[PDB]
Amino acid sequence: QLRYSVVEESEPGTLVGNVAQDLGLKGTDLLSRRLRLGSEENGRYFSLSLVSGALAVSQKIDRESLCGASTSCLLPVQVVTEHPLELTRVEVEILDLNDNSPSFATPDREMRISESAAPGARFPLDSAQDPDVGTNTVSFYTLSPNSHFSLHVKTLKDGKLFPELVLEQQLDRETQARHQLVLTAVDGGTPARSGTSLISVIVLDVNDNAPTFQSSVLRVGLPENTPPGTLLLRLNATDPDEGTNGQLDYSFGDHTSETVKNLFGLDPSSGAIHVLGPVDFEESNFYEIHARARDQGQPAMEGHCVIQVDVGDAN
Ligand SMILES: *[C@@H]1O[C@H](CO[C@@H]2O[C@@H](C)[C@@H](O)[C@@H](O)[C@@H]2O)[C@@H](O)[C@H](O)[C@H]1NC(C)=O
Ligand SMILES: *[C@H]1O[C@H](CO)[C@@H](O)[C@H](O)[C@@H]1O
Ligand SMILES: *[C@H]1O[C@H](CO)[C@@H](O)[C@H](O)[C@@H]1O
Ligand SMILES: [Ca+2]
Ligand SMILES: [Ca+2]
Ligand SMILES: [Ca+2]
Ligand SMILES: [Ca+2]
Ligand SMILES: [Ca+2]
Ligand SMILES: [Ca+2]
Repeated sequence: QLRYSVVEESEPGTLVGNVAQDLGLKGTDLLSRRLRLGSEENGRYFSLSLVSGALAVSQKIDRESLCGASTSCLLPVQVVTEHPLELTRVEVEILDLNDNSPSFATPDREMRISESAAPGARFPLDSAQDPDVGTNTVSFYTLSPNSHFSLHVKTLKDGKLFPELVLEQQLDRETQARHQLVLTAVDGGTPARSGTSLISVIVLDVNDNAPTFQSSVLRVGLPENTPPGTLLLRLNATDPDEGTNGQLDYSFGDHTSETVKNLFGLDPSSGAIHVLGPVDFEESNFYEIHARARDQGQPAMEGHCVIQVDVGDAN
């Protein structure tokens, strides 16, 4: 019947539509025919003047309150005019305004990702919300430039955007334990409104590193008269991993001969190797020990060292 429109959040007293003019009532006709609104509920947001005959906004209207996420917001009101008693249907469309900014559940987020995460891995992200309708809702996401992660936004059945991180490079806790990203949600308004979420990616430690000796090959020389308990040398292996993954225990190689095992002995903790038995040039001029540092992780890693022992002559 009658169709008018008014912009959301417009200040009260804002003209909506000249009902009297569109109905043919002039001056006295407004009082004589008693120009009214349907009920008390009708005049909650609107007001119809007996003087001007103009329908205007009574209370500040929020489209997010009335229609929520509906595409079209139609507010029906009845205009009653007597002599003859006739009712008129008036449909006032509340035009959406871009007054809402994209919002996140939390301003800062922490994400814990395993160091062994293979590239191509996808991690979902908390989407942003924007109660506006049409293009005035969330339009796109942007991820701050970084070296390991990428942004992938997928369109859903609801028409809602679903953002997710994509791993581009192998993470390494031993270089940087933390990454910081800025996820920005932007709507499609002019000017565009936006909201941010700060993501802190914590790289969880994985036993991906094996112990390493200070020297891959070591060569020492000891006199033939060296008594038992004499300090040959102390091993120095290091592990960059965290916790039990970074602690190690020294031991001989699996293929180590019993002669060496009886001659030398190593402390699995300090890595100090001491000579237990007697040494002579007659027996053997050269001994080659295979040192091994085993990781206290899971799975266990291990590093290998080679010690070269040269024995002096008798008499
Ligand atoms: C024990 O070794 C530490 C690490 O040295 C470094 O790591 C080893 C595995 C090799 O890659 C080597 O080239 C590096 O320099 C030393 O920082 C530390 O001083 C050493 N402790 C000693 C000598 O008492
Ligand atoms: C989100 O984006 C809008 C438009 O790009 C900016 O105006 C705002 O400051 C925030 O960075
Ligand atoms: C994105 O930027 C906003 C300011 O616009 C911060 O409040 C937020 O914590 C995030 O860093
Ligand atoms: Ca609003
Ligand atoms: Ca709105
Ligand atoms: Ca908006
Ligand atoms: Ca690593
Ligand atoms: Ca590691
Ligand atoms: Ca390790």
